[PDB]
Amino acid sequence: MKINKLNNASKALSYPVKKLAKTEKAPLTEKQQRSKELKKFAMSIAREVGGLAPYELRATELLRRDEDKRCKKFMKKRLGSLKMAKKKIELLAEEMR
Amino acid sequence: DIQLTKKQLLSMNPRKLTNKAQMDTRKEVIATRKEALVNAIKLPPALNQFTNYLSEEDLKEVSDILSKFRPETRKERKQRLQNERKGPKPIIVKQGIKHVTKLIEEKKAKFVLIACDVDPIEVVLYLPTLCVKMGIPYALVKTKEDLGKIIKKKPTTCLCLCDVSSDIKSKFENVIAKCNGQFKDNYESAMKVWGSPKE
Amino acid sequence: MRHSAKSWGTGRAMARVPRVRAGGTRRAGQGANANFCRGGRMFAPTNVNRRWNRK
Amino acid sequence: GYLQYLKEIRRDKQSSVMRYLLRVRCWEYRQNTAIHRASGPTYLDKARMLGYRNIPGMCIFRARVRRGARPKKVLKGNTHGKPSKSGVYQRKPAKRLQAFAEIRVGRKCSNMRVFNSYWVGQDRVYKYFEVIMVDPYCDRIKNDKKINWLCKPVMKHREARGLTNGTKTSRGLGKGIRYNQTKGGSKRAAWRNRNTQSLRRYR
RNA sequence: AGGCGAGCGCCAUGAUCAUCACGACACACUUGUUUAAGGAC
RNA sequence: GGUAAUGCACAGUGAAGAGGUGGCAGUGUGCAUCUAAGACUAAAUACAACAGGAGACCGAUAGCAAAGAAGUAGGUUGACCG
RNA sequence: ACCACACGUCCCCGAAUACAGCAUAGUGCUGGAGUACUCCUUGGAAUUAAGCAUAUGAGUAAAGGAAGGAAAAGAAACUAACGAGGAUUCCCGUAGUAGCGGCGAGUGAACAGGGAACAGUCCAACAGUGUAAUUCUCAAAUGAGAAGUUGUCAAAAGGAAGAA
Ligand SMILES: [K+]
Ligand SMILES: [K+]
Ligand SMILES: [K+]
Ligand SMILES: [K+]
Ligand SMILES: [K+]
Ligand SMILES: [K+]
Ligand SMILES: [K+]
Ligand SMILES: [K+]
Ligand SMILES: [K+]
Ligand SMILES: [K+]
Ligand SMILES: [K+]
Ligand SMILES: [K+]
Ligand SMILES: [K+]
Ligand SMILES: [K+]
Ligand SMILES: [K+]
Ligand SMILES: [K+]
Ligand SMILES: [K+]
Ligand SMILES: [K+]
Ligand SMILES: [K+]
Ligand SMILES: [Mg+2]
Ligand SMILES: [Mg+2]
Ligand SMILES: [Mg+2]
Ligand SMILES: [Mg+2]
Ligand SMILES: [Mg+2]
Ligand SMILES: [Mg+2]
Ligand SMILES: [Mg+2]
Ligand SMILES: [Mg+2]
Ligand SMILES: [Mg+2]
Ligand SMILES: [Mg+2]
Ligand SMILES: [Mg+2]
Ligand SMILES: [Mg+2]
Ligand SMILES: [Mg+2]
Repeated sequence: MKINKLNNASKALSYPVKKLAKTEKAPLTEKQQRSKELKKFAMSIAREVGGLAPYELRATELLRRDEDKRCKKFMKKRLGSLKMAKKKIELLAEEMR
Repeated sequence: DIQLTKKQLLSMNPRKLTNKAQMDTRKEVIATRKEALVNAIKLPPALNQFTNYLSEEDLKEVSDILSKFRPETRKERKQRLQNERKGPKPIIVKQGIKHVTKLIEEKKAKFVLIACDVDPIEVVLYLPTLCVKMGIPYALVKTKEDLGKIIKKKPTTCLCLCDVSSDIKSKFENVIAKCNGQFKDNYESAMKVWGSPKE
Repeated sequence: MRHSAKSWGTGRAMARVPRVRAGGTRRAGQGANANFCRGGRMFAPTNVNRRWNRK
Repeated sequence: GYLQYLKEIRRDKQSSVMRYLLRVRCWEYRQNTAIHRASGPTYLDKARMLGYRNIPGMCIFRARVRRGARPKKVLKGNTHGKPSKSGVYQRKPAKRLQAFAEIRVGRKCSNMRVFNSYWVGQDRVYKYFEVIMVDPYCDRIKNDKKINWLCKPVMKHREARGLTNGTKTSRGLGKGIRYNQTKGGSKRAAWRNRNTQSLRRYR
């Protein structure tokens, strides 16, 4: 059997290359900026025209009573992900302020 | 053959009309019963807006201004292109939802008309809120056909105007003041009242 | 193996070979599928999977 | 532009305006016959993502499907076999409910090709869909440069062979280790490649 | 924000969200009472 | 094969514009790699009817059921059988 | 005379239709046959476990739908942790392995490494506003009308080779 002869320490070694730095892409052109602005704008109009959904109302009500941990549990069960819940709570909080 | 009365049409069950011969009647039963349902239930504030429109008198006043900026026909267009370029840039009234929304967004548009009887409505639903945010005056008209007649062609959803000839300026300003009264000035109050069932 | 055949079983004073189901012809009641039968299948039929070449 | 505003509103399915419209439309769809022709698309943005234009030789049809799982077709629950295969209820179909709509529209509109389909509503009993159809024997279409491909003879009955957006999803196709069951083209193509004995000349 | 027994639990009533019967209308749904009858059952 | 879910469905519930994955459940945090929910695509691969060429194959109880007017003579109420 | 190549003629029943469903400005299209090979559904039991109920045979048989000379697939919400590679399909191989399993009987893949053949592109998001510039019909040598603003319209002839 030609397997499992080296230790983990010696398997971790590596050859000394010379690396190339990554080309950063930070510049964003004028036309790309206007494009992003118009999309964010459109998102405002929808919220203005049609308002909040039932679970969003129930959530925001709990935030007024400082029921932070109840709101957390509630949102987790509605959206599934604990990450989506943490994000949606932060967006709702900012809307109320 | 015989025209059925309103009472009859409201009585019939559409799901029991089944033969190929009966299809036109099935269509009429559905049309009349839908009307009764929509009158019975409350409208959200944004949909309730399109219940308020200009009188036939105001429509006349507005049309009697706007008609002087009619678009070119194909016959006219051909002649123009055989001749050379001459004179100043014309003023023309503009048409179609795609162009109008662009001109509102670019803050070029100066006054806008919108039609009410449009199906599905989601095409025009957002226009008043956008007009209020850009600060452009507007007015609502009953039918798509009312607009078609202004520009002497097929019905449309909306019309727009981006310029004013000095000749017309006095009348123009008065019209805008009438419109602001019925429409733009009233907006913030309107967005909070639900449409009542109709008596 | 083409034909419809079945055994008659014991009690008929005959050997229990499968026999051909038919009527109107001399072929009725004859002995069908086995290697010891006329028109039956050969023992261990020759087959393409045999190893033809050699290393 | 205009199509962006429509997208944002169509996504808010529990806004007051969308609850209103879903209720009134789902009422009307159920008063009509089970497959019927529409006047135009209900949602302009969605139809245009999927390839609709308002030219001669394209149409929208609308179809309804009954909801829930599909029971085993046996009398009195008697299955004539082993007990692990005796269940009748709680058996779920392999294809989406959408796939049934596409298959039935294609039978009725036999002179036309099924392009794509989308959701338009639901209630307690039915689910409702719009299907985009094209006519390959039409002069307008034969000379188009974007949908002229649908006239190739291989494009007959895409829906019956699991090739449309609604019918494709039950096949299990994809890229990576999570889809090893379909390496080769399909489940049956993988099966053949795994259950074959190879017998070389020199061996 | 009131009252009782050597701030405690117990007794008063005042604001905040669901919510179970009962009424009275008509719009879903039901029935050849059908230019009609029921009715959120 | 997919093991505290590999893929596919049905009912409830239901996102974000930024998200998905790194074969063992969870929470946090850097790092690497990609961009779903719209479409098209040649060549290299598979195998009947019908035609052509070959063979350490069979030689009229064999070889296809059938080397002649063979799916024929003939048979089943019938499906079918020969 | 006779033969070989093509054409003309081609009774009645049969999808069998003076019909059904459906599209266009209009002309029209589908239906039945075939289905070895390819794609999509539905879905057994004999048998093995020396009994048998989970499991096996097997996502196989049977029954339905559909297409072509092939069909399906296909240009990473992909692998990998190397000093990394780079669409799909096929062959050699990893491998009767990692694992699944009354952990019994039995089942069972992937990347690498060596090759055959090689090719990349479209729609939406996002079309001239000093004029729908776009498609179709009839006339005419320059007019009438239909579709369409709930959005139309984003360019080349051309050739000698190769094979039967
Ligand atoms: K047999
Ligand atoms: K939203
Ligand atoms: K049309
Ligand atoms: K199944
Ligand atoms: K194998
Ligand atoms: K009543
Ligand atoms: K009534
Ligand atoms: K009454
Ligand atoms: K793709
Ligand atoms: K014989
Ligand atoms: K015969
Ligand atoms: K067929
Ligand atoms: K056994
Ligand atoms: K035994
Ligand atoms: K079998
Ligand atoms: K293909
Ligand atoms: K394809
Ligand atoms: K690959
Ligand atoms: K290679
Ligand atoms: Mg080790
Ligand atoms: Mg290393
Ligand atoms: Mg023999
Ligand atoms: Mg899915
Ligand atoms: Mg896993
Ligand atoms: Mg001899
Ligand atoms: Mg013989
Ligand atoms: Mg007899
Ligand atoms: Mg037994
Ligand atoms: Mg099994
Ligand atoms: Mg298996
Ligand atoms: Mg079969
Ligand atoms: Mg584009």
